[PDB]
Amino acid sequence: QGQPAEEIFESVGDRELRQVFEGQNRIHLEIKQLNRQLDMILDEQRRYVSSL
Amino acid sequence: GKKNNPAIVIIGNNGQIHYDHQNDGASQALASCQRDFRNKPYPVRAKITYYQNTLTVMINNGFTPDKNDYEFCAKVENMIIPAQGHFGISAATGGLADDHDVLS
Repeated sequence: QGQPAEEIFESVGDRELRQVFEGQNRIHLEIKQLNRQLDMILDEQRRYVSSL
Repeated sequence: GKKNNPAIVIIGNNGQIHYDHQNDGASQALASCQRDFRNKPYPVRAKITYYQNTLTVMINNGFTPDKNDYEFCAKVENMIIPAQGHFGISAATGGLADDHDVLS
């Protein structure tokens, strides 16, 4: 299989901002949930306005 | 090789299931949540909740200093365990190196 040594090496400052970048990914899924939650709200009342 | 890891794997064994680590125990995996838990600014906190025979896992990410910011990722129901048993913690380090440090 073999294992390269590039995987081991890191700079701490970059790894910290990598965690920050990983922290931004939470907001993405939060936005994605918010969009789909807004999308389903718009569609159901569109049926509800027409049904009314 | 399935990019599941880092992940938290719930496996309940009666003593007859061999844990194969080559698939990282995905075959005998009762439940799992694919979440990174290494290299966090704050220590990672987890909530393990066996209650009414369901085993609920709630995790604090360690990206916040809040202790109670627990988030559900996976669980099982109708879980069977020896009601008399020993709680234990264990960690392994392979060729690649981690420091597994448990604060509380």
